[PDB]
Amino acid sequence: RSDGRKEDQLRPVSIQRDFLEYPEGSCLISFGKTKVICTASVIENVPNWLKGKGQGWITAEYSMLPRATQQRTIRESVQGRIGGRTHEIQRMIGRAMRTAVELTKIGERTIWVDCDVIQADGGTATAAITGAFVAVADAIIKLHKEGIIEETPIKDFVAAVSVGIVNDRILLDLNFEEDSAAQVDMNVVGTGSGRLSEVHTMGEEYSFTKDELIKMLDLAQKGINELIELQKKLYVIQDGKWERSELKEVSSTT
Amino acid sequence: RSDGRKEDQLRPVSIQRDFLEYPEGSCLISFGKTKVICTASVIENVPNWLKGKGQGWITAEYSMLPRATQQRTIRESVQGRIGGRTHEIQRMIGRAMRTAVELTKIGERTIWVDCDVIQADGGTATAAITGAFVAVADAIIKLHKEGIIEETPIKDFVAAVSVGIVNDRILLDLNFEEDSAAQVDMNVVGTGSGRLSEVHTMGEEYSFTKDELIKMLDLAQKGINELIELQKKLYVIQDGKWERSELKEVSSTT
Amino acid sequence: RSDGRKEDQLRPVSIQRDFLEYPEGSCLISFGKTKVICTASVIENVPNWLKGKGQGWITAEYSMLPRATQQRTIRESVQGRIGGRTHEIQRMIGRAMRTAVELTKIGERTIWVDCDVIQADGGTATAAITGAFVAVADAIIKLHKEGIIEETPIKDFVAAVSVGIVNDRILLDLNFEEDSAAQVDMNVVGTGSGRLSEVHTMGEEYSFTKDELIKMLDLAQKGINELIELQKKLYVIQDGKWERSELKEVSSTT
Amino acid sequence: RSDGRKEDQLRPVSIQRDFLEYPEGSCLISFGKTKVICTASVIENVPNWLKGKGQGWITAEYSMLPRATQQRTIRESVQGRIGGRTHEIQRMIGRAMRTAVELTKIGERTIWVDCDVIQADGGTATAAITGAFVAVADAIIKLHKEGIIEETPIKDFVAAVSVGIVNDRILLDLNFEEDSAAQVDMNVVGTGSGRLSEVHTMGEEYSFTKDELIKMLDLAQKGINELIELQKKLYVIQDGKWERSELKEVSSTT
Amino acid sequence: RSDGRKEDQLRPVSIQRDFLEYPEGSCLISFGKTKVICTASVIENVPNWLKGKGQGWITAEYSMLPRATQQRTIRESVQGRIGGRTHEIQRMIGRAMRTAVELTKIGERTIWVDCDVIQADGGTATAAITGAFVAVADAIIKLHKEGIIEETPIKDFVAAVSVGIVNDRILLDLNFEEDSAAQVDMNVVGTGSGRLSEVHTMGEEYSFTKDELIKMLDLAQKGINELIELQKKLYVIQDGKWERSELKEVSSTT
Amino acid sequence: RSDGRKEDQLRPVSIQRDFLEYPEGSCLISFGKTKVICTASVIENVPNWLKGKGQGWITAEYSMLPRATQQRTIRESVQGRIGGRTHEIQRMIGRAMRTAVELTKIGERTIWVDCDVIQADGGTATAAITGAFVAVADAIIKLHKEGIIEETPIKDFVAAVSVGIVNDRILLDLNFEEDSAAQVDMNVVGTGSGRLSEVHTMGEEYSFTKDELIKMLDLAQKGINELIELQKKLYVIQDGKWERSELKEVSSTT
Repeated sequence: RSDGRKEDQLRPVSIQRDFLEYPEGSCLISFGKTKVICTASVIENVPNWLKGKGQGWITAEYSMLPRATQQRTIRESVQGRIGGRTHEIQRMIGRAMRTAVELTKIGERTIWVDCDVIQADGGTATAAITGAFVAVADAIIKLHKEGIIEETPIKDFVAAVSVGIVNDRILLDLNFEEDSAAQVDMNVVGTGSGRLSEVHTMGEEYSFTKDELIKMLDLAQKGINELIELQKKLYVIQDGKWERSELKEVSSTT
Repeated sequence: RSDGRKEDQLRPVSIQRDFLEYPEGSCLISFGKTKVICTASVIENVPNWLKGKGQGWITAEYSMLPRATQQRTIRESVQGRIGGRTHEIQRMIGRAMRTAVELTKIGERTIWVDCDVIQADGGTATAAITGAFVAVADAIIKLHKEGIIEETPIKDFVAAVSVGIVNDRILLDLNFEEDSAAQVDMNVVGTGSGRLSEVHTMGEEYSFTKDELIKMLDLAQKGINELIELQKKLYVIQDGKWERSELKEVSSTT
Repeated sequence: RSDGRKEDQLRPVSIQRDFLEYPEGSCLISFGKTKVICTASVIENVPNWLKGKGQGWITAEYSMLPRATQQRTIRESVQGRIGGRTHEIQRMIGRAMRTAVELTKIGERTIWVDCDVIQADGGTATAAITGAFVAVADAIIKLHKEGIIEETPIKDFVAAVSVGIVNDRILLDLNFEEDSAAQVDMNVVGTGSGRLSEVHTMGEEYSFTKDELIKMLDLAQKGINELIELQKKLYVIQDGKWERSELKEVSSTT
Repeated sequence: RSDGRKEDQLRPVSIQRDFLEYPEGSCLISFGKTKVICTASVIENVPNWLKGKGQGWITAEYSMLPRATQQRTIRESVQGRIGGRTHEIQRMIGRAMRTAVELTKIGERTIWVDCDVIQADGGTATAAITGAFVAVADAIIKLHKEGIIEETPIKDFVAAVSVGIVNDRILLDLNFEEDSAAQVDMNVVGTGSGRLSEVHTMGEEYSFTKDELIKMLDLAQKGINELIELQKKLYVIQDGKWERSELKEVSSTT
Repeated sequence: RSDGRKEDQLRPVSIQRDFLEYPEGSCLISFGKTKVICTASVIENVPNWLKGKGQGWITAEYSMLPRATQQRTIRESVQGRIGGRTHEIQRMIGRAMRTAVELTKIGERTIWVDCDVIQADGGTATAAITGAFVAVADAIIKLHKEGIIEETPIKDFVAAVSVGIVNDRILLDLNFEEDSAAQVDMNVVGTGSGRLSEVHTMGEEYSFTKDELIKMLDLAQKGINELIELQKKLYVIQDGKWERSELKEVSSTT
Repeated sequence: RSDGRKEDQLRPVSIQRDFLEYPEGSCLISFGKTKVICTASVIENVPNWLKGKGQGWITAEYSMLPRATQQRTIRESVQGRIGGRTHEIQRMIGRAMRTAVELTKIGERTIWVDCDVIQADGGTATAAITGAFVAVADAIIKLHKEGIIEETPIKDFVAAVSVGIVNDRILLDLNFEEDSAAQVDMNVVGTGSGRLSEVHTMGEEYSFTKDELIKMLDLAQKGINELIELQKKLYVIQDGKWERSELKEVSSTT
C-alpha cells in the first residue's frame, strides 16, 4: 500500500482527551492525516417528544471544515443547500453513542456531540465515531463527578473503522485514495464486548459475495478491537463504575 | 406476525410495468400496503463532470407523498429544510441502478429515475429499488427498440428487501410496526446471480453479533431471490439481449 | 384538433375512487394523458388561528412529479427555490374544496388534500380540483360512517376545466400543446347547481373581448357539467345525506 | 360604504411620473391609502432562452414593505420562506406589461419593473399594474429619446381594478376591509381600446353566477376606463408615436 | 468634486415627516440622489427574551429596492441567499435607535423601524439612520398623544454621515463614485449633545493613521451636527417633553 | 478584573504554526480560552470578476463550532437561516488579509482562509484575524518555496484586538463576560508599521466621546503591537523577502 502499510494494518492512531476546556468531554483523534475534534456538551433540556419520559438524549453534529482531502469542502453556511451525507453520518454517530449509553440514567438532559473534521484523508466518519465515544464517556464521568447524576451509565466502548476491496485486495482503514479507487467500501461500528452496532457495505459499481462481506467484516472487527484497546487505556472501570485513567493521550505503537 | 405472515415470508408482491405512458420505463410496485411508482426518463444530457467521457449516467429522486404510514409526510416543497434521509435513499437507489448497468454502452445520456411512494407501510426504500430496476430495464429496452442505442447493456437483475430482529425473532420484509419495534433492522440490495450490491444493518439502541448478521443476510438473500424470480417473468433474455416478456403485471402467489 | 377531438369536446375522462387504502378518501383521475392522484387525509387538529372557533379546515398540497409533460419537473426537494405556481394552484384547490363544504359541521379537524400529478399533458390543475372533490367527499362520508361526525356536510359537487383561444378557435380542455400555443387560456371552477367558484382568464400577449370571455365561460360551464355528471354517478344523495354509490370507477363514454 | 364612496365609484386616484431620477421610468401611484412606487429600469441583456431571438423582455418584482394594511408584512429577506402570492402578482404584472408592448421592437434588452407597495389598503396589485404601465411607457419613450431604439413600440394603455360582492352589493375598487369581508372578489386588467388582458374572479367560500360575473366585469371595465382616461393625460400619441405630455402628475377629480 | 461640492460639504439634504399615513412615524429623507423611506410602526408585543422585563424594544429592517446605484439590487425575495450586509446595517440602525431611547419607559411594545432605500448614490446607511430617528421620535410622540405612554422618553437626537479618503483627500458624505474609489471610507453615528454612538472605519486595501482617523472623525462630527440642526427644526423640546414643530419638511440651504 | 489581569493587559497569547499538514499555511491561535484554527489553502482559480486582471484574491470563511462561550452556537448546516454576523466578520478578515498582501504578485489564484473557532470566550474575531495572518504569510512563503510564485509579496504584519469601556473602565482584550457587560466595545485591526486597517467602535445603548474613542484606540494600538511582536518571532524578513524562523510556536510571557 502507498504508505507502506500492511493490508490488515491501521494507520497510526492517536486519541487526546481534554483537548478543550469548556465541553464536559472533548478530544482530538487522528487516523493518519484524518483528524477530528470531538466534543460533548450537556444541554439541560430534551427534545419535545421526550419531555417527561424520564430519559436523556444524545444527538450529533458533524461538519467538514472547507480544507478536507486537500481540496475544498465549503461548509453549509455561506452557501445554501445541505447534503444528506452530513446527515447520514450525524445519524450514524447518534445511533452509536445512544447504543453505548443507558439513557434511562442520564436524567432529562442531552449530550450534544460535535464532530469537527479539521483534516480529511479517508475514514473521517469512523474516526469521528471513535472519538465521539471518548468525549461522551468523559462527559458522563464529568457529570457524575459534579453530582448531576448518580452513576456513570455507560454500557460499553464503541469504536468504528472502514474496510474495502481495492484492486481485489481487502484493505483495512482506507485513506482517501484507496477509498476513491475501491470496488467495495464499508464502515463498521462495534462494541467493547466484540458485538456490532452498525455495518454499511456499498458496492461502487461492483457487486460482492456474502463471503467477501464476511472477510471484510472479520478484518474490521479486528480493527475495532485494536481501537478499543487504545480507548480502554483511558479508563479504569469496575462493576459499571467509570473513572478516567491518568492518561491524557493514547496512541497506537503501529 | 400481525398479518398472519410467517417469519421468512414476504408480503404479497405485485409489479406492474407500463404504468404510465410518457416515461421510457415505468411501474407500480407493491410490498403489502407499501406502494411506489417508479419511472425512468431519458434526458439527452449528462452531468458536467462526465461530459465527453463516453459514458451515460443514472441518478434517482425519491419522494414520500404526505400520506405515508397513515400519518403525515409533508414534502420538501411548501416547507423548507430537507432531510438527509431522502438523500440517503436516493443515493442508494442510484448506486443499485448503476451497478446493474454497463453505462459505457448507454451513450452520453442520463436515465432519470423517479420513485414516488404513494403509500407507506415499511420497506419503502427496498420496494423502490426493486421497482426502479424494472423501470430502468424497460427504459433501456425502449431506447434500444427506438434505435438510440446498439444493445441493451443491462448486467443483471437487482432487487432489495428489509430484514430485522424484533422481540428476538428474525423477520423478513418488515411493515412499519415491526420496524419501529425492531431491535435491529437492515436493508439488503442483491443481484440476479446471487451477489450483493449493498447491505446496511443498524442496531436500534441494541447491538448484534456477527452470526445474527449472517442469519439476517441469509434470510434477506432468499427474499431477494424470490423478488428476482418475479422480475424475471417480465423479461426474456439471451446472451445479454433483453426483450420484455408479454406480461404487463407479475405478482407473488404468496 | 390533434387528437381528432372536437372543439367543444373533453378528452376521455376517468375517475377511480378507493385508489389507495390509508387515506379517508382517494382517487386516480385522468383527463387524457393528464393523470393525478388525489388523496384526502384527516388530521385531528386545526391551524392555530382557528383553534376554538368550532370549525374545521381544508388545505391542499400539489406536486408535479419530475416526469410531467414528457419533460422534467424536478420537485422542490433536492433543489431549493419554490415556485409561486405550485402555491397558486394549492390555493385554488383549497378554495374550491372549502366552498363545497360546510366546515361548521366538520368539527375541529383538517382534511389534508394531496394532489400528485403523475403525468402531465395540460389541464393538470383543473384535473386535480375535479379529483380532489371526490376524495374530499369520500373522506367526509368515511368520517361519518366511523361516527366521528354527525352528518355529511357537503354542500355541492365541484369540478373544473380549462378552455382557451387557439389560432382563433375556442377550444375546451386543452392538452399541453394547445395550451402553449394559445392566445388566451382560462381555468374555470364550477358547482353542481351550475354556479361558479372561480374563473381565471389570461391573455398570453393577446387581449380579448368581454364576449369572447363569455363564449369561453359558456363552453367551460358545459364542460364542468359533463364532469359533474360523471362525479354524480359515484354518489347517492338525498336531503343532504351522502352515501357512495357502488361504482368504484366512472369514465366518460367520450 | 365606509368612506362615504358610492358603489360604482373609485377612490381618489393619483399618478405622479418622474418620481425618481435613476430609472428610465418611474411613478408613485395611489388608489386611496394604497400607494405603490413603480419603476422601470433597462437591463442591457435578456433571459438565456431568448438570446438571439431578436426580441426584448419585460419582467416584474413586487414587494410589500412590512408596513402594509396597518399591520406587518415582513419582507422575504430577514425571514426565509417565500409566498406564491408575491409570485402570482409578479406574473400578473409581467403578463400585463408584455401584452401592452411589441417586444419585437425593443431590441435584446429587458425592462425590469419594480413595484414597491409603501402603503396597503386593498387593491395593491391592480394599483401596481396601473402604475407599472406608466413607468414602462415612460421608459420606452426615454429609450427612444436616447436613440437606443427606433420607435416607441407601445401597443396600448393597460390599467387594472378590483371589484367584489360584499353583503350582496357589487362594489368597485375595494379597500382592505371590504375585501376581507367580501363573498366574491375579483381583479380585472384591461386595455385602452376597451379589451381585456386578465380576469380573476374568486369565490371566498361563496359561489356566484355567470350573470353576477358579468355585472362585476361590467363595473370593472368602467373603472378601467376611468383609470385609462387619467393615464391618457400623461401622453400625446399619434400614429403609434408616443411622447409624454407636460403633466408630471394627474389625479382623479373624484 | 464631481458635483462641484466642497470637501467639507454635505449634499443637499431634505427630510419630510408624515410621508405616509399608517405608520406611527414616517419620513422620506434624501442626501443627494440617495433617498430612503423610513417608517416606524408600533407592534403591541416584545421579543420572547424580554417578556416581563418591563421594557420596550426597537429593531430595524433595511432593504434596497432593485433599482439602486443606477444598477440592479435584486431583493431577498425571488432569489434566495441573504447578505450579511443588509444585516450589518439593520443591526447598526437598531443600535442607533435604542441608544437614543429610554426603553424602560416605552412599555412592553416594539417600534418596528423600516428603512426602504428607493434610490442609492452612496451614504444610504447613514441616510437611513438619520431618517429612522425622525420616524422613531414622531412615533413616540404619537404614542404619547394617544395616551399609550406617559411621557416621550427620547434621550437625544441621532444622525449619521459617511466620510472617506479619496485620492488622498478627506471628503465628507460620499456619493457612490467617491466611495467605490476611496482608499478609506467610514460611517459615523452621533448624538445631539455631540457624543458618538458608532464609528466604523475601513481601509480598502490601504491602511491609515490614527491622525487621519481623527481628521475624518472631526469632519464627520461636523457633518452630524449640521444634520442634527436640520432634525432639530422638526421638534420643540423642553425638559424632556417632545412635541413636533409645525414643519412637515426641512431641507438644507446647502 | 475577573482573571486577575490588569486593564491594559492581554490574556496569555499562543500562536502555533504548522498545526495541520494539508493547508499551505495553518495555525492554532489562542487569546485565553478563545481558540481559533486558521488555515490558508490555495485554490488555482479566481472569482469571475477578476479573471484576466493579472491579480490574485483572498477571501475568508469564519465558523463558530456549536460549543462556544460554554453555550450553543449551532452551525449553519442542520439549521437554515444565516446570520449577517458571520458574514460581517468574514468580510473583516478578508479586508485585513488583502490589505497586508500585494495581490498583483500572487498570480491568478486565491488564498482561501478558514477560521474555525473551537472555543469562544470573547475576542474571537480579532483572534481569528491575528491567526489568519500567520496562516496567509506561511502560505505565501510555501508557494514561493514551491516555485509557484517569484517573491513573497507580503506588505506587512496584521493583527487585531478588542477594547471596551466596562463600568467606566477602559479594558484591553475583553473576554465574553466583560464584553456582554460593556457600555462600549470595539475591534481594532492594525499593521506592523503601527498603522490601522480597521476600527469599529459600538456604543451598547451608551454613547461615548471622541476622547474616550482615542483612549481606547491608544490602548488597542499598544495591544496590536504586542501581538505583532509575537508574530514577528515567527519570521525572518529582509528587503521584502520572507522566510519562516525556526519557531513552531510562540507565546506571550504575559
